[PDB]
Amino acid sequence: KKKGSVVIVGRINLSGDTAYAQQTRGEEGCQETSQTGRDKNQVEGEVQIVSTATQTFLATSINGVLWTVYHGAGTRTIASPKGPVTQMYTNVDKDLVGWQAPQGSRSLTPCTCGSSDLYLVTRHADVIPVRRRGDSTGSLLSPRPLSYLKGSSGGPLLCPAGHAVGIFRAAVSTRGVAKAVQFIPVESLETTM
Ligand SMILES: CC[C@@H]1C[C@]1(NC(=O)[C@@H]1C[C@@H]2CN1C(=O)[C@H](C(C)(C)C)NC(=O)OCC(C)(C)CCCCc1cccc3c1CN(C3)C(=O)O2)C(=O)NS(=O)(=O)C1CC1
Ligand SMILES: [Zn+2]
Repeated sequence: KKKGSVVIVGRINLSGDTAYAQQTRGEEGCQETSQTGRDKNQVEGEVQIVSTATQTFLATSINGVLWTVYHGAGTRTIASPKGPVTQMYTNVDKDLVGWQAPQGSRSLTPCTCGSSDLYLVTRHADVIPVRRRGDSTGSLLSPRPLSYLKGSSGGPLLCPAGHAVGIFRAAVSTRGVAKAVQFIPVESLETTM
């Protein structure tokens, strides 16, 4: 047996004045696309909603690279119009993986603002205010149950300008309440690159 490819099943629309999620592919289609690695669907935007046979999470475009977490993706190839695409970046120590950004997608610019007022984008297209607390952490202004954040790993942390500050990695949870988030800083990405 072989593991399937990661498959783009949707995206987070941040184009207009309203953030909302869009599904671009259903479950049977996903199942098939994962097996073949052949995905002919048009890709749009910065924030992709992705899937394996077993898990669903997010993937983010930064500097022409579609980024996600190792815990979600493993070493899996990504489904594309011309077949499975091998990872160009793999880092288990950082819970980080990357593939060449798919044609049609748009990439976010790495932040150079040195600013601590951030915004987390969830799988549900919720825009969550986060205050930066260190190189890798940030507190939620309004804490949420873990449930609310689940499946958002691989999504972005944005600055007020819209620059990418980082990739959501793990939640800081106490007795099911998430008071903070842990992320992969964009500098780590730039370094990997
Ligand atoms: C539910 C929303 C969570 C965002 C999310 N991530 C996770 O679920 C990750 C996956 C796993 C656990 N975890 C946690 O968030 C846990 C938690 C809440 C489950 C209890 N937090 C924790 O241990 O904090 C503790 C903390 C000290 C802050 C960790 C810092 C170091 C973190 C770290 C550094 C380097 C490597 C690795 C890690 C952590 N890491 C590998 C790893 O494999 O973590 C997700 O949404 N996942 S998902 O559902 O989309 C999945 C399908 C893809
Ligand atoms: Zn910025």
